[PDB]
Amino acid sequence: KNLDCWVDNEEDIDVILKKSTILNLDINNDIISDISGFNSSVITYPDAQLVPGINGKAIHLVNNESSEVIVHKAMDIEYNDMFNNFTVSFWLRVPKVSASHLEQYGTNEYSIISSMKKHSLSIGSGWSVSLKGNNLIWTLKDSAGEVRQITFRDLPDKFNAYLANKWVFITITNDRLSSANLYINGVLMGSAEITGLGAIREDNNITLKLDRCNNNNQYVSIDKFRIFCKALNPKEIEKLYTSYLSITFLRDFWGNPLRYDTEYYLIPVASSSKDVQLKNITDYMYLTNAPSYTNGKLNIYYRRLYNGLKFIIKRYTPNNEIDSFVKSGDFIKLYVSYNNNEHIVGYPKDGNAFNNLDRILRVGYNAPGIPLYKKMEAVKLRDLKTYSVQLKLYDDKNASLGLVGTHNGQIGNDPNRDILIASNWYFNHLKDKILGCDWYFVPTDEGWTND
Ligand SMILES: CC(=O)N[C@H]1[C@H](O[C@@H]2[C@H](O[C@@]3(C(=O)O)C[C@H](O)[C@@H](NC(C)=O)[C@H]([C@H](O)[C@@H](CO)O[C@]4(C(=O)O)C[C@H](O)[C@@H](NC(C)=O)[C@H]([C@H](O)[C@H](O)CO)O4)O3)[C@@H](O)[C@H](O[C@H]3[C@H](O)[C@@H](O)[C@H](OCC[Si](C)(C)C)O[C@@H]3CO)O[C@@H]2CO)O[C@H](CO)[C@H](O)[C@@H]1O[C@@H]1O[C@H](CO)[C@H](O)[C@H](O[C@]2(C(=O)O)C[C@H](O)[C@@H](NC(C)=O)[C@H]([C@H](O)[C@H](O)CO)O2)[C@H]1O
Repeated sequence: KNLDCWVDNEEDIDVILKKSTILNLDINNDIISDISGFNSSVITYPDAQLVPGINGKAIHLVNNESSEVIVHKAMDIEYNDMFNNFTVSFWLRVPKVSASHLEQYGTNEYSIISSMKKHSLSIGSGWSVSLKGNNLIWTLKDSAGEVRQITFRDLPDKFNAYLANKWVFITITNDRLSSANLYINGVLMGSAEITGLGAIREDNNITLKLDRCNNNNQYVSIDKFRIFCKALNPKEIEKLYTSYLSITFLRDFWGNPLRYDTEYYLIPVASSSKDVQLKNITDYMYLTNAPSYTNGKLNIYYRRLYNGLKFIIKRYTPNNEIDSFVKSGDFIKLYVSYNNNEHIVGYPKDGNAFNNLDRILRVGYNAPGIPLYKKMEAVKLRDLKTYSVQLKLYDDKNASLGLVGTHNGQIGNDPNRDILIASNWYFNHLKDKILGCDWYFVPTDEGWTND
């Protein structure tokens, strides 16, 4: 018998998952508690705040001694990790670090989560999760003081990286016979042999807090903090990852829930370096290259954000008391905000259409008495793991005018352009890996500022 816990029946993955869970932090009605089944006190200090999460509110930590969350483990699950296998998982959101902060604070390692033995004059064995610039570190120290680490260096392209302001899922497995393995969003990101380490008792406390960080602006966000009593297999890591990916409220680009009456810049997943722009009022919209920021000495670059048109989302039919969140299947109206005026986005009756099937959207098209088709459904049709959205346009008899996307061509006498359209064409390509109808909604956020 080895180190993974209770073994009986070969059952569902979902069963194994629950039956090997030893701590599980959920947040409900603003209380942070453990729902694993065991009880473990969770003490929330005065300055540990709460923010929009992946499936409810999540824990937010700033850089002062008041911003902390501690779990005292129950006397049942208090040994476990001494010579045993274990797995740690959590969702994490770390803002994008400015080029000044990297110049200044890039070599500064500091803890965010840990459980390491509290001694009279020192600190002993256990584990820690920490960060250093744009690197994510996992650390193990045994009783003899021997150390093994996993250091993951994030991607230089910040529009696509894991440590640059979107929600990402972290999972870390430990097999005291082969290895420590780090995964991000279900994909093995690095590893380390831990054969030869001895005892790893752990402190009776698990501390969530910023420790030894020299930057008083740094902050992180953490959610569903969870511990298993075994080393999870790749299959199980995956079912755990998507179990959180409920479909009901849509998501903006950072992976927070989508909202009505708030400004968003659109970016097509298929060409993430173009922004959307406007020909003229009553006219159409087309794509253009976004300006970029690059800094080879710091090892960083990205397409810049916040240029283009600002879109706003309104309930097709007015609410009554209701939430501000947009669910999938929700029918909305889509406006463009330009020159202190809001113009509706839509398609008219016998308006221009590449090959009479791809209808070219117009912004604020007004006319005598000419039907302007604007009813849209905002849904998630594909690619669960990506914070993207699809828009379906209807006409006045509830027929499909199709999905919002783009098609290349050339109007009047402007130059060739990728122009915005609606067509039922996408409906036959839904299984492609990349597809021109997937869109990102991007709001201004304090965690991403352009250099
Ligand atoms: C314009 C177009 O290609 N597709 C629109 C579509 O068109 C047709 C038609 O093509 C059809 C078709 O899809 O409907 C039908 C046709 O019978 C077949 N041909 C054959 C024999 O298979 C083609 C075929 O499937 C294609 C794909 O188009 O074939 C090749 C090919 O020809 O061999 C494959 C080859 O690798 C390609 N090479 C390239 C360019 O890299 C070529 C190439 O794309 C074209 O050959 C050159 O443009 O395609 O599919 C038309 O061929 C046909 O054309 C008429 C012509 O218009 C007319 O003037 C002519 O008159 C006659 C001669 Si005369 C007057 C001198 C005597 O008659 C010909 C023949 O009839 O017209 C058809 C209907 O009018 O129609 C739909 C309708 O809704 C759309 O408009 C299609 O365009 C797509 O629109 C979308 C939304 O509007 C998107 O923008 C698509 O674009 C992306 C995307 O998914 O977003 C853009 C991405 O960057 C791109 N990434 C890549 C490269 O991977 C993707 C990618 O293409 C796909 O995602 C792969 O899945 O597309 C638009 O494509």
